[PDB]
Amino acid sequence: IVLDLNDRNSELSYQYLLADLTSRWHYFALWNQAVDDYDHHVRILENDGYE
Amino acid sequence: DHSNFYTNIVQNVDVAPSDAATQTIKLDERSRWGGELHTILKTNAPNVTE
Repeated sequence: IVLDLNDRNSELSYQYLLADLTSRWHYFALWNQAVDDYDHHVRILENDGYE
Repeated sequence: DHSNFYTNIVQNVDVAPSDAATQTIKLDERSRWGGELHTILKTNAPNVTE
């Protein structure tokens, strides 16, 4: 049955399917459903200085 | 090696490369088909080897 093609991406379609169903803030440890995220104040890095 | 190799049989120079592949040569479902095989080999095998 499985005639898989190199043009198809079987990965990254499951990544977009899961973002449609549920949120990506919860850490479901069965499927290792843990979301890659950068720290928001490290990429953009506001420089408001010490108090 | 040339023992295990994966070839493309479509020979289409119009749509190419890697899109000549992934397309299938569709024989008809109405008839049961049959293919004659005609091979050509070359080798360089020594007498004593591992």
